[PDB]
Amino acid sequence: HIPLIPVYGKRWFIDDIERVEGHIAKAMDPQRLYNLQVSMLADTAAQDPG
Amino acid sequence: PTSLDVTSMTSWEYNWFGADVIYIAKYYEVRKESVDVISYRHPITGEIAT
Amino acid sequence: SIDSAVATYEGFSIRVHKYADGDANVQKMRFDLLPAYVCFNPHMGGQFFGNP
Amino acid sequence: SQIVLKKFLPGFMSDLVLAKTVDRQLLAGEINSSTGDSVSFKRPHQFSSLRTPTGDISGQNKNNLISGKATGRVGNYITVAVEYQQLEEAIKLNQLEEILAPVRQRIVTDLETELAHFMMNNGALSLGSPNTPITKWSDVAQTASFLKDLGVNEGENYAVMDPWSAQRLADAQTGLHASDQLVRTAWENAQIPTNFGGIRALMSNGLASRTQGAFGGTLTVKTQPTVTYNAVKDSYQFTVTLTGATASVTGFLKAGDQVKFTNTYWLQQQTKQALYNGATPISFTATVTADANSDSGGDVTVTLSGVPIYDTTNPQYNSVSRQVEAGDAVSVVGTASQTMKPNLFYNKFFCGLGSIPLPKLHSIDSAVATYEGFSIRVHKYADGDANVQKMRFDLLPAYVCFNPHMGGQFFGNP
Repeated sequence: HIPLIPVYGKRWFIDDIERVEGHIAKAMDPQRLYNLQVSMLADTAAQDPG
Repeated sequence: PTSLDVTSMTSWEYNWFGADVIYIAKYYEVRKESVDVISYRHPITGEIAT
Repeated sequence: SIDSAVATYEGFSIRVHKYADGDANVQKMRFDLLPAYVCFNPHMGGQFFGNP
Repeated sequence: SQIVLKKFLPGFMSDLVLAKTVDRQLLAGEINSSTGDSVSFKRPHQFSSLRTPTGDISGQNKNNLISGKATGRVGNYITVAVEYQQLEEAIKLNQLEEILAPVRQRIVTDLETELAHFMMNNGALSLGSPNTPITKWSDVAQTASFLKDLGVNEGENYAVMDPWSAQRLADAQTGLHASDQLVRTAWENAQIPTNFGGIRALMSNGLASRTQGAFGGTLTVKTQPTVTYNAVKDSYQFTVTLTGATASVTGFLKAGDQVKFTNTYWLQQQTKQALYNGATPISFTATVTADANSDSGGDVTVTLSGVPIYDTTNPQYNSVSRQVEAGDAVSVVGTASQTMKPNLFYNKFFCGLGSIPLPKLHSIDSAVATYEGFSIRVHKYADGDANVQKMRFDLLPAYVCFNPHMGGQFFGNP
């Protein structure tokens, strides 16, 4: 046999293509939205002190 | 030339990018056939055997 | 909502669209491709011929 | 007058016996994408014998081998199309099932009408005066007698009559003298049995009607035509010119009229002997194919289906006692310009019928509907910016005539 042993997190065969998924791909949008919200709050707050 | 995909369904495929595969199929049928059986009747170690 | 497929040749992908005109009762297909060209630097190529 | 029920009222419909009785087996799935738009079948062979008293005759004047053909083709499309402003159309009729009922019926009725027209245009044999209706038992038994006299065996012979005539025959049956079952059945349901006089009698209300076409004068053939088997071995049609007609009339001879040749008789195809109808010989007749006009001098060139083969170098193919030549006297059946609905009689192997399956139109929603052995393709689309949806129904027929000498028309004989 071929001595290569593959390991997958989650694997499916949808349309002639092997599609894999781990544990981070589902939560990138909320995280990169949270970062933007935090930055855009921080600079606005620092703009006007008193 | 083997490029004769079987009724490439083209059933509302929505996707970006593509594969170059050729589709072929298997066909299973059931038929009623007349076959003649031989009944061996050797007395040794049991007699009736169809 | 137009039936289509993708074909490959020498690592190039070509999109084929199959559709039909109903009243005229005619079926037509079209294969499409879109190329793009760039010239990075003119000083790295040219034409060469046998010198006398 | 505002509240409307959801149940449609019953409507009218025709009857269908012609498609069921005609042969749909030999030409079935034969016109494919590889064969073309027309396909042909072979013809049987006939031989002639020599009569000599000697035996060392290894060299003589032998027969010949000629092969015939029978070609069948396709017809025009059968289409019904409906358009509607889908707002108003879907206000009070949802999902469009009620339109499905009267489209398939229309398509099939048109197919049957076209088949009847084709049969009565291509048939050759004729019987009785078109004026007299069918009244008695002999008027139905005559077709079977003639068909058996010619010599046709392979198949089943059928005769189709209008509803009113069948009623007359049932009334005649009610007057029988000893058959209690027949008398009771005729008295109760006015239903004649299956085999009537040796041929299968059939009742049909939807039957094509035709007009004779005005003609007048002493018609006679002007030029001797060519009716050799070499000429007529592929189509069984021949063109002849007639003179003595009226000066100038349009539509002198319509499609379907029977022209009768007085002095040329039918022959029993195998024994090659003339036919005797009890007291008089049976004359040859042919059917006009297309409309024929008359020019100045009354010279009418007409193409007829059914040919009087009298080849002189191949005697084995003869079908008429004598060769038609110039100066012979002819007639046309019926009156001047009356219109009538003829009654049909035919063998099974007279005409064929087939259908051409239609591929799905690309990127257009479609479906297939089955109805009395016919497949109809249904297409839906939304062409146009008037918020109008469009639908169409499609079916494609194919026709063939095998032998013109095994069918035709028949009326009553007074």
